[PDB]
Amino acid sequence: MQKGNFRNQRKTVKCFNCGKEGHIAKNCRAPRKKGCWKCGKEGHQMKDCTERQAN
Ligand SMILES: [Zn+2]
Ligand SMILES: [Zn+2]
Repeated sequence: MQKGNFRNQRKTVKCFNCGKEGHIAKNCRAPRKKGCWKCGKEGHQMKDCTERQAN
């Protein structure tokens, strides 16, 4: 597998989203905000932003 996950997933590390040691933000089962600050779409992100120049 890719260089990143080795011990299942959970455990160790720390969640920089909630601040709970054991999991990561990417493994945060409790999302929030993460609202496109480009279009304002409080759901999708730039990686999922089909918008380029507003249009
Ligand atoms: Zn979390
Ligand atoms: Zn967007």
